[PDB]
Amino acid sequence: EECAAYQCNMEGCTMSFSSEKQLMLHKRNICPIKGCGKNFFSHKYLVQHQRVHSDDRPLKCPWKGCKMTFKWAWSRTEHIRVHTGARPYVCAEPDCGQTFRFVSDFSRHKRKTGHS
Ligand SMILES: [Zn+2]
Ligand SMILES: [Zn+2]
Ligand SMILES: [Zn+2]
Ligand SMILES: [Zn+2]
Repeated sequence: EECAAYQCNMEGCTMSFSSEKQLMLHKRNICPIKGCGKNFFSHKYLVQHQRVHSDDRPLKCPWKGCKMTFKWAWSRTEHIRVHTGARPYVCAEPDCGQTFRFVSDFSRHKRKTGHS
């Protein structure tokens, strides 16, 4: 529990450990995952790396029949548009008329072409 766990006091960190030993190793920027052993120059590099080990996708698609899962809410929201058929981003150029499901596709289109 909280009482027994050892919390990290680095700014922005939300990690905790089963022992003071593993907290001390964590403060030396050693990966928390068994068998990895990678060390990092800063605490920011460590936290970013740990995410690569995780296959956790907590957010389930709400569309009945769909078994897809997502790490981030924005990714899930973008995905749901596949089911609804929504194309929110419409090109403003006069003879284009092109639509896009994701903003990154719309941004890529505006960069690739010279469109408003
Ligand atoms: Zn930490
Ligand atoms: Zn690692
Ligand atoms: Zn879905
Ligand atoms: Zn366009």
